Amino acid sequence: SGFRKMAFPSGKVEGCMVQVTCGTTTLNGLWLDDVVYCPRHVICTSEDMLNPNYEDLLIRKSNHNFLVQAGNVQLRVIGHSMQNCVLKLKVDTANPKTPKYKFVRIQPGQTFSVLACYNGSPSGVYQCAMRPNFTIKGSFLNGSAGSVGFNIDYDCVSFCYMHHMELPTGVHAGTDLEGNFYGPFVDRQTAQAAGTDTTITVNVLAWLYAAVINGDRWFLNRFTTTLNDFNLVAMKYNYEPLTQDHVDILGPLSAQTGIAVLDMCASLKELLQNGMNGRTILGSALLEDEFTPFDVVRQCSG
Amino acid sequence: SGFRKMAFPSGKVEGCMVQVTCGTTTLNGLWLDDVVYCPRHVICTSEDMLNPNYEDLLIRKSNHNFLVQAGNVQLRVIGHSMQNCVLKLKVDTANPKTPKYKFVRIQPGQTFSVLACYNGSPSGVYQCAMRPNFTIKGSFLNGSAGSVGFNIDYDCVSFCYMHHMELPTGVHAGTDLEGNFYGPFVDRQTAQAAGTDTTITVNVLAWLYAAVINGDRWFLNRFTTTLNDFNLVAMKYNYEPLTQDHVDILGPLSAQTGIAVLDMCASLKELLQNGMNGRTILGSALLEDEFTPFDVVRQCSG
Ligand SMILES: CC(C)(C)[C@H](NC(=O)NC1(CS(=O)(=O)C(C)(C)C)CCCCC1)C(=O)N1C[C@H]2[C@@H]([C@H]1C(=O)N[C@H](C#N)C[C@@H]1CCNC1=O)C2(C)C
Ligand SMILES: CC(C)(C)[C@H](NC(=O)NC1(CS(=O)(=O)C(C)(C)C)CCCCC1)C(=O)N1C[C@H]2[C@@H]([C@H]1C(=O)N[C@H](C#N)C[C@@H]1CCNC1=O)C2(C)C
Repeated sequence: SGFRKMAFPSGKVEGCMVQVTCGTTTLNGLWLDDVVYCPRHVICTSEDMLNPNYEDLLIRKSNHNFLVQAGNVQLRVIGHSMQNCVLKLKVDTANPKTPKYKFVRIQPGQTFSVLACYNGSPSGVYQCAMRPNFTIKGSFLNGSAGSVGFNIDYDCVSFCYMHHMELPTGVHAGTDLEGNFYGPFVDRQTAQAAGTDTTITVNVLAWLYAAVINGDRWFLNRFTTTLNDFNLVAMKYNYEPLTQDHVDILGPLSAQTGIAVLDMCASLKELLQNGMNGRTILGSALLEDEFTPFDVVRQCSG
Repeated sequence: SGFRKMAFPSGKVEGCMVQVTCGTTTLNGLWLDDVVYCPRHVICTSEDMLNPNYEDLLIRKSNHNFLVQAGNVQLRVIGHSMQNCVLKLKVDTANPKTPKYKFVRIQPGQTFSVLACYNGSPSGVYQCAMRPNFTIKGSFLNGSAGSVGFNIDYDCVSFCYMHHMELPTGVHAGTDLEGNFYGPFVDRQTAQAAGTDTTITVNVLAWLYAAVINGDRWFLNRFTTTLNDFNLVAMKYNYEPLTQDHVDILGPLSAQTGIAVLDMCASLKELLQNGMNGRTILGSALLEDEFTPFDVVRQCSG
């Protein structure tokens, strides 16, 4: 038993991380087969960052303007192109440590592990969720762009995120691996702000089930509600509406605990209206929304 | 910016994880050079677990009673011995992926990453602290024994923990890699309980500095206190006494923020006496004590 913010093991991804330098700008790249993927703003200088024309900036470079290192081994750039907001650097050597992989775009509410990197070297791993406003609450310093987010399905690494930049509120924004931003952001230093965030209701319910499984039952009650009555109070507290697909997804957790989904919604409803009043759930004094139903099953069953 | 519960990248350790079976009991082992280390209770059956004599149980086995697999490759056991509460299985092949490593015993308050494993296969990575009562609040299911805790210093993996068992309160107990238990626990199914836990004061102070660094300043004040006056109120709330060595260790964080350690103790003192009163710090509504001063420097500076 127990419950932790658990990341996927990062070994398969650590072998794909490289350093990319162009000019006086160094960041991280992802080396799969014979292509290195990195954020396109590596080709920027400081005078370009307010309003760059990446088309012009790219045509003024040649393959030898890009320094790519895998540890101490240097990689020879033999071609480059831009795909949306990423650069694709064709290199002369295929990464022998290339895992089976795919490129997926995730939806708000889903979670993934982030391998934070500096100068091509993995520094730490942590778990986060894609927020309803398409930002992530990450931990990133200067030079972290090109760090990637991933899930592991069986033996296949699904890459879903590449880090680009930090917003003024301290949250983070990035692209999928095809270079398309999550959210309404662009990689130029203009004033941009995220939309208002909301709480991911289905994730809070999953976490309450994890609590029950681990012996925390004080918030339960005998009542029940309906999807419409619950959704009515949820809007008041900036919680995401709950759909029947969500109820279905919570099925295995309902079964394992013998507590119906709509029973659990009744407990949540009362928690929102009266607070925790000095009690904790799974060691937290706030309702946690960054565990999916699948995260909970994976940790509380295997 | 941002602040996350960040684990070390696990690649170096994933390559050392193997499956060990003896009888109908399968758990994990750690394969370094030509030795596999695993919890000694792998040689137990269910009738032995209440009061095992591991000396007798071990003499009744031969090398062929131990099945050791590294993925699909089988490892040939050519010798075995017991070191305190671990088994050392000599095998015919040296692990080619053996990192530079050392075996260290950690002190209450220090943190480490845990690579949770089942059937020799890495499942997840998370960060935890060794509690003042020598337990850890982990996340472990059946079959997780032999999972290891580690830190990474430069290129060297320091192994500090091997998991053995779960206490009735849902917390976890294990050994260093020489087989010596942390805490007053023994690997037999007798009633044992942990001592009372306390809050790791130096870690709470480090985390308040992380908050200041990330823009959370509402709990600060102009007051100051002394080590003796602070330590007097800390005892009342089950906080660990603060020593001058702790003050020294917090030096770099004092310098970076321009807030003296004893200034920050004055803020903590007032937080303990009046609570947070509906406010959060770094996204938490409780005082967090599982980040060391070094964790904070590593994440908020590099
Ligand atoms: C360094 C800043 C945080 C100030 C910057 N952010 C903005 O310019 N934000 C915004 C404008 S604004 O703030 O309204 C104002 C105009 C400045 C008031 C623009 C982007 C959307 C949101 C608002 C930024 O991150 N930039 C600017 C250049 C790169 C990218 C960068 O350096 N990436 C890092 C690497 N490698 C990773 C970073 C570093 C810290 N932690 C991380 O995640 C870039 C090309 C975006
Ligand atoms: C399965 C139990 C949790 C009930 C068990 N715990 C105790 O027997 N606790 C204690 C007695 S007691 O509870 O007071 C009572 C007498 C039962 C009332 C004894 C140990 C100190 C504290 C109290 C246990 O863990 N055992 C028993 C056999 C192994 C070890 C084991 O199976 N290890 C797992 C593997 N692989 C990893 C586990 C599984 C879940 N998550 C994990 O971490 C073992 C040889 C210790």
